[PDB]
Amino acid sequence: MGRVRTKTVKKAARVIIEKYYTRLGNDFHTNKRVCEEIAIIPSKKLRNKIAGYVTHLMKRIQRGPVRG
Amino acid sequence: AIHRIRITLTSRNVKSLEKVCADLIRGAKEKNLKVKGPVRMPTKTLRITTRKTPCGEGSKTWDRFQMRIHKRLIDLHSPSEIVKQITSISIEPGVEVEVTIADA
Amino acid sequence: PEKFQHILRVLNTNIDGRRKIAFAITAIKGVGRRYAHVVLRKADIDLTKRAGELTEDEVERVITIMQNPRQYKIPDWFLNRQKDVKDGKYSQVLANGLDNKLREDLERLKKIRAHRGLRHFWGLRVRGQHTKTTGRRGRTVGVSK
Amino acid sequence: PLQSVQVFGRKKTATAVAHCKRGNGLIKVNGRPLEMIEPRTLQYKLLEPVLLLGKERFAGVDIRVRVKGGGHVAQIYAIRQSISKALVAYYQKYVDEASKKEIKDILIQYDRTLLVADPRRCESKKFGGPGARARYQKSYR
Amino acid sequence: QQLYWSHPRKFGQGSRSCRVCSNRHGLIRKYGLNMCRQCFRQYAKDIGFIKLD
Amino acid sequence: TPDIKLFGKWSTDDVQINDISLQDYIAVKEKYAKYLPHSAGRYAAKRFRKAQCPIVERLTNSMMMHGRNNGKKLMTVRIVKHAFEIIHLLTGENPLQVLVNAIINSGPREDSTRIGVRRQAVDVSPLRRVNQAIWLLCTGAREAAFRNIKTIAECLADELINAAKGSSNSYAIKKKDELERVAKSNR
Amino acid sequence: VTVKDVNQQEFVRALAAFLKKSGKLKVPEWVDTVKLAKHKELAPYDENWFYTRAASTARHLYLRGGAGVGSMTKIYGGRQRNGVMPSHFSRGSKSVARRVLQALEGLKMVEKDQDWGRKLTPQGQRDLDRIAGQVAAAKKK
Amino acid sequence: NGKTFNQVEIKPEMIGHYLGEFSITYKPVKHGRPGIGATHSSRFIP
RNA sequence: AACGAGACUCUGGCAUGCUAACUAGUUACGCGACCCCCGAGCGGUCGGCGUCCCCCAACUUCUUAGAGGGACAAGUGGCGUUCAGCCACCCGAGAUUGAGCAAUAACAGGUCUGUGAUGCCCUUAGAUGUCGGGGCUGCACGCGCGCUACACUGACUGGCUCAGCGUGUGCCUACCCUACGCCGGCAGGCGCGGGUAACCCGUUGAACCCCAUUCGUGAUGGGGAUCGGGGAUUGCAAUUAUU
Repeated sequence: MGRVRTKTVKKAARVIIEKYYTRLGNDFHTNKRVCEEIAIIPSKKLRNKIAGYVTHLMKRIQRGPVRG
Repeated sequence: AIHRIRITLTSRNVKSLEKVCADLIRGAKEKNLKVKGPVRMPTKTLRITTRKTPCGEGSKTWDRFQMRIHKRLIDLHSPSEIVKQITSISIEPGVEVEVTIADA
Repeated sequence: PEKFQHILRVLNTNIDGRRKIAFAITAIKGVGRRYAHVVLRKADIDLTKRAGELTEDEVERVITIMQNPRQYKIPDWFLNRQKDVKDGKYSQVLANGLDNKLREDLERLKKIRAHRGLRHFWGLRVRGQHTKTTGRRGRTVGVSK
Repeated sequence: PLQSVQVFGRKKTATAVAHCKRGNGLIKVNGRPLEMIEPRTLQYKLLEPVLLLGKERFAGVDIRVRVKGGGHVAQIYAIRQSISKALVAYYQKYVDEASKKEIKDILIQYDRTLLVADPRRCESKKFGGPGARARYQKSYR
Repeated sequence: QQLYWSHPRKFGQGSRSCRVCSNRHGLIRKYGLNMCRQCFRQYAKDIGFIKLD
Repeated sequence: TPDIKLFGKWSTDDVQINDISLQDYIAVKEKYAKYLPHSAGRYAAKRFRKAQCPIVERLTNSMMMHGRNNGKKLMTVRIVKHAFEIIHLLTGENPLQVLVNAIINSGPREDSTRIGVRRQAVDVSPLRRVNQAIWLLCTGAREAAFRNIKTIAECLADELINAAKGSSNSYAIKKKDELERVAKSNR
Repeated sequence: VTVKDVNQQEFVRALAAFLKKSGKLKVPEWVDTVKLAKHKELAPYDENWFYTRAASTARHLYLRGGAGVGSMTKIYGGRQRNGVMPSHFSRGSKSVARRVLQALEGLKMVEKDQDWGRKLTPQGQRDLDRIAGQVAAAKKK
Repeated sequence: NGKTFNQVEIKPEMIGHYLGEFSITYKPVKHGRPGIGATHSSRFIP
């Protein structure tokens, strides 16, 4: 199968959260709309993967520190 | 007097034909020529399949080449003197344009 | 039933009186499935009965129709000898007459020594076939000296 | 009012469209009674919805079905889906939504593919063999 | 000079040859191309054919 | 009313499964009652999905086999249909009871795995017991019809009736009693 | 009752008996010797085959009019076995189709129509719907 | 014949045949013993 | 930090939401026409059947094809140095669709018979640069890729009813795809129309399969190699048999 996320996804998600933490939340369908206006992303299929890992990171940041 | 008069367009590339065709509709609508909207005909595909090797040695691989052709129709209700005006602007890209004086 | 005779002799050949009549008479050479049906259709015989159920005058009606097709209006395009080379006639050839008609054809080709006659004499394939890989009937030969 | 609906069903390349309207209980496929579609080994497959729901639910409407494409068996499955999908769409528009739920639940508890399509289509052939996965023979000495 | 200096060439591999290089083997008659198969793979991009699948 | 479906002609409610290891793998009654042994269902897509297929359709799939018969499922539904009509005349019993008891008698319960002419005895699972039973009695019906005036509909009825009583005239019982004899020598 | 309301195989046998009882349909002299199509191995089993061919042909012209001799040879086409080589599709005899269409025009059941081809008359339409009622009544519905 | 002329006396039984049917383009085969490579076992090592 | 991987491009499955069609359809009626009475009931307003025919009717569900939408391991429960991830399940058209393109470094791999790509060597008027005939097919024998079968889960003779991808008047080079009518058992022949193509062949009446009949365990009505005689079509020419 394999669902592991490549460094192009994981680095873009971290840089979005460092700059726009106050805009983001737990709803994937709202995060998917925010990430489309704060960044230039070449593909719809890449935009969905970035908003997915951003949604995973927000639910971690609500519990404690993330080292990056 | 007026006629019912027909224009047809053809190309390989789609998105240049879109901008050519949209400009023909605008120039007709602003002059009230009662234009009938773009009819999309079925797409046509040409195909050629060849061995890759120049000499007949090796494992038996093939190349699959194709070309696609796109076609449209628009109909106007107007004099023969003014299709000659509107069928002369924005036509700069590699698109065929052909017109016939009665087909409706 | 009538316990009637169930093997019968027709043209110097034996017929089993036990098959359907249209498939019993194809034991004669020169009479295939296609020709046997048309002969019984002109002879006014019911195809449903077994060959041992024909009467003595019914077999004589079939035999006299097989030997003279053109007088009972069987077409010319049906026949197995067309414009016979030596006398120009149209007919059907049967039984031991078919053996001799082929025997005369192979000797006629050999006497003038045409290519057909030489291939028939040397025992090789007569029509257009290749001979490198098919029709093998000898023995395997070893490479040793 | 005038009171009618048009809906479709599919399998492989076959498509069937059913029109139904306020009426007395007629059902036809290509102008023929559905008791007389040719592969009668499968006659219980196109009877399934009316045998399962009962004829009292069909008594208010006349249904006419048209079908083309695919082969003999794929068309029975297209006809079957068009009829059961038409009745629930007619009930949704013109009667109470509480009665739509009875129809949809009884159909799906017997068989999916009375109401949802089957997505399977052919694989394309590839060079070096007779089909999609098979390959020609290999030899060495 | 001879009066019989040619033989009929109205069909078969004697009639036709490549438009680029005059060769007679493996040429393409499809859509009016009349190129050799090795000359076609060389000019396919300029003629306007592409591969996608 | 629609809670009882007679498979054309034959009732399912009176059927019984008498081996408790197989009740989960022989699909009969309730949601598994249908009018015909033919569906387009996607049973191949996951490992145990196979166990939800009605047992009369599994018999119908395994019958369209031997090279010249691949894909011919409409012919294979009428073989099963005419076999069940002959079973009812010979026995006086429900044809679904004869099929269920033939499956319960024919599946082997010990077998020997291969390790180097050398073998070791092992247990057989209930899914492999029902898979083995169908293949053995389809093979028994197929081998008997190959040069006789007997139709395959008559041979499939004879094979199921002999298996439902364990007579050892059937192919399936001789092969089961061979596999368990060989494995008993490899303990 | 219309031709679309009855099972088609005994409709062909009922219509074949009506033609053969009338005494008006003419037949060719060679009806007992022809092979009926290029791909057959033997002549037909029934002496009455020409009346059955005419009855089926009238039923085809009712459902899809405007046919001609070429399109009738595609309706009666079938597979040819080529001995040791693979099999292919093959068309029917042209002379049989042309003489069957000319025999139905002599009964006033058929016309050559505008544009090109042939169709049933109102008299032909009447005689087919009259036999469809006889086929339905024979089942005591 | 492709290199020589073969003479024919035209008998009346030859009527309707081609002239080329009586003058043959090859010699009938008669075999010499098989050589190296003719069978899989025939292999040579120095 | 760079290339390969992945992303990327084409393709399959979903939209009764958008744009809008006499080279695509449906529904309906001003209606008009043929057939049947089987139908509450008449031979009817009203019923049934239609690739029977107009619309200066309404429209886009079915066909075409442009723009956007949709899926993320996103939701819930377990397991994980509680990270990275992995397993089951709900909801859903859908929780692995299938191809294309592809790195650094190699091989005495194949191709001079693809080329007006090419070095060196050979030949060059009794030519290694055009016509006539023959061969590439020759047959004791060994090997490779395949087609048809050994039958009754079949073969034969009738009847009924369903596809999708494509190609089409050759620009030197001289040929295309075919409806309809007539003659012939058949292959085939004559006449006369349409198509440079969503327009004509064409609603592309495909085969297995489906329904009824005959045969009866017999190298048999399974199998169709080998070989005799006759008739058409291509072509300048068919014998070593074009089809």
